[PDB]
Amino acid sequence: MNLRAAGPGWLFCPADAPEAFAAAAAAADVVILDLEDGVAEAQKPAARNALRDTPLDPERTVVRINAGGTADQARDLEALAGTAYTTVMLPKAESAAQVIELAPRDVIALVETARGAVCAAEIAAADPTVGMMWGAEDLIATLGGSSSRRADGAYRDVARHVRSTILLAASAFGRLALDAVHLDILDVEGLQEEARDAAAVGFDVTVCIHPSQIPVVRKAYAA
Amino acid sequence: MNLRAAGPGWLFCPADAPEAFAAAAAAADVVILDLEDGVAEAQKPAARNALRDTPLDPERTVVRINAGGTADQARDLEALAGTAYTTVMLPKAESAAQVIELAPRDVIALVETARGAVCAAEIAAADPTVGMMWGAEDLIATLGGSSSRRADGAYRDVARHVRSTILLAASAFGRLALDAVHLDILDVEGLQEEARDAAAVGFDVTVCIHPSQIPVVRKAYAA
Amino acid sequence: MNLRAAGPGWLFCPADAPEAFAAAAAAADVVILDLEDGVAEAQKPAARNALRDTPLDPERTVVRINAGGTADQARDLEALAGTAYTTVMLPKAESAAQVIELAPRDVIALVETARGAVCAAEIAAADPTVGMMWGAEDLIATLGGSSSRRADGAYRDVARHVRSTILLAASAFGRLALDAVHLDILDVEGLQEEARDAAAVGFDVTVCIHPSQIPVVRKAYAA
Repeated sequence: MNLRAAGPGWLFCPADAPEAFAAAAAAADVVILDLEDGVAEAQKPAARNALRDTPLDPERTVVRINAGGTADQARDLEALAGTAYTTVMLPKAESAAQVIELAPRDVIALVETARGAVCAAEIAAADPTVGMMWGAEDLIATLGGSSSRRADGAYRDVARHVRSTILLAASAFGRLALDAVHLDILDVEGLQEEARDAAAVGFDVTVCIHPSQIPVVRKAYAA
Repeated sequence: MNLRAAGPGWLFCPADAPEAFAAAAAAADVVILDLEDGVAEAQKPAARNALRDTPLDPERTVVRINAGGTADQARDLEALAGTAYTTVMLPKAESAAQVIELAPRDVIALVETARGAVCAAEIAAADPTVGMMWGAEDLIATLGGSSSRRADGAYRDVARHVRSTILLAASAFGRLALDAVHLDILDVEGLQEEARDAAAVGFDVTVCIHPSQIPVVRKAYAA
Repeated sequence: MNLRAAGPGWLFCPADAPEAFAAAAAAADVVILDLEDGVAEAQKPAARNALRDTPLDPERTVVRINAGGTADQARDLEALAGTAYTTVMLPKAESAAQVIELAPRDVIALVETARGAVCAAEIAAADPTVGMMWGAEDLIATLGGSSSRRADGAYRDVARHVRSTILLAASAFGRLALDAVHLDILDVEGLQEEARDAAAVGFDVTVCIHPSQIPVVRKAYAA
């Protein structure tokens, strides 16, 4: 894909909702059709069917598959066979090996565990990698914690640490850098603060979970 | 040891004070009998004797030995021979090699120097490692600095950086993560702030230097 | 050089201004004669001549050359041949290989890109390395960002992250650690805040761009 030529506003769309695919594509620069946590276990087969029969522009669409070694990932790659999509997003990305096993597809590695953070440079350097993202929710959950943000709403230090780690790793290897979702959709103030800062430090994209977040991201990245 | 099954409140007890061993054990989830900085040079031989003749439950006791390559460490491992203790804490932990040389004991690596921070993943990955701790005092001292905390009492950035480094390294390799001592014993407000945050981000333990700190730690880690 | 024996106040002096060399040397502990960004492209040949015909004490002078692989660097090393200088500062330092190729000179590696940050330990460990510095301006510029500082004037997180990275890498390998320039010359309050903190955490030097910054740095590092 010409990832950089596409704008900064990327939008998750659960793949079990094909009636929303066209609306997502019109709202966003890039849509991430989601086969992982956006879709309940029981509707994953239906999601994979929707992925096949309701296509989007593959120049502006990536598919978030399931994690390495899972039966779900294998089912996802089978469903992808029947599409035109070239680029996948790998959740819980933890090693170069997990990225390499996805060749010949392009891979956006989503680092959201300690092992992924520790191995970020190796992940970023892997040949299939075209982008790096981070996520604070599963980072804190897999660390054994309870909250990625403190009471005043700022990310805790370990999240801040991982954010910088992934920005540096991505940039060191010439990869797109994607900043984490702002989970509080109606908190447009916080999103604006994050996206302005992301743009300022060289993130290429801020990933969104609701179409209302796209204009705020696009404005933050204006220059 | 079943480290995780033991609670979050660990308590240093200088090994040259056997009259306090039973009181420490009753107050704490785990006692760290200390042969390093808790004990003056001249009383280290007496500490090693106390370690032998005044036993604690080895399921709930770890021994902090002296640093790699020191004559004191060699004397410590000799004294340990006559005990039932299985788990040691290695101060100034700086390489996998320093941990491996302690096999077949289990090792909690205490990272408190730049080299330890830089090599944290290697240390965490070493076969004997069961836990990682950090310390800001000796980190700043060995860096050549003067204060780990700024005037408003917050840790300086390099300390914050090392804290996250060790949390991630420990979690990446499935090790217990131990948060640093709160040196200002009577500052229970600061300890509560640190321990609540530690619990939130996935530390397993907050290490204490005074029995009064244990209830505050236990409450912070409640869930 | 006896780098540590020289004081904490280092001062950039563009090498195309030999009429200022003596004044810089009298004001500063160490002068960095600059052949890179301090000197416009068209005056670099003149700078290299000045470097030759207007000598400073080589015990108290380092030369900032141009980046690895550039034609300018090659011209710089040729000009250096005719001087007594032993120690160079390598901008945009990105690998051990870039440092090693400067042997047998001593090298202060200036990390100011993502790749340099990611490879900081390798850079620090390289045999010619005697010091590590960081720079936030080119870090943010090469990341693709727009501002190293947020609106309240604090460094953004990625800059803070790289600062700690370089401090740790330098200290882990026994190298001098140099803190970044305070670009707002008249902001002596901010410089004092930075230099006091730098001194506190174990930086050896704060690099300056104007002689007025030297007394503030010297006082901050007093103890």
